[PDB]
Formats: sequence, structure tokens, C-alpha cells
Amino acid sequence: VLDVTKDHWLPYVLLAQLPVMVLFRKDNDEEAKKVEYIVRELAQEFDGLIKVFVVDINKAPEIAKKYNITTTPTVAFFKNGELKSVFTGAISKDQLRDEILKYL
Repeated sequence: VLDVTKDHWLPYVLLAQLPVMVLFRKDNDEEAKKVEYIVRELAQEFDGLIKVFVVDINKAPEIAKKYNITTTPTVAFFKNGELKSVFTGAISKDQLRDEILKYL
């Protein structure tokens, strides 16, 4: 689990050979903290089968702008360069494993 830079977008994410789950957050949010723990847990559970990253849209707004992501927290699923699925609102750890498995 770690932040990603616009710089590191393509290499770390778009080039990643594993499926990628990215959390777009603003900062100093409570709901974002809760989603961030959910995602931490999913990353460790699926450690070495997917890759999981964070986008602090305060610092890398170009990434959200690129993917037309207007709400935080947002969880995005990227596989082989393309955006495969997006989850907003209330994020269900149960649903994220459902998808993580869908693309695995």
C-alpha cells in the first residue's frame, strides 16, 4: 500500500501486470480513513495477486481529471492499462472482494 504519482501512473499502474485497485481520496476525511483501512486489509489479503495504490487528488488532480472522478472516496479497478470498474458512495469490502475475484 502506497501513494502513486502522475509520474508513476503509467509504470506502476497502467503497466502493472497484476490487477490494480486504487483509492482516490482527498485529505483529512473520516469516510476516507475508513475506506483506506478497508483497502489496506484487501491489499494485504490479496498481497501478491493485485497491486493497491492511493491517489491524493489534492496532489495528483490530473489523474482524477483523466478518469473523470469527481467524488472522494472512489475506488477504481484497472486491469492492463484500462479502467475496468469504479465504486463510489458506500464501499462494501464484500463487494470489493467480489470484484477483486471477478478480475482474478
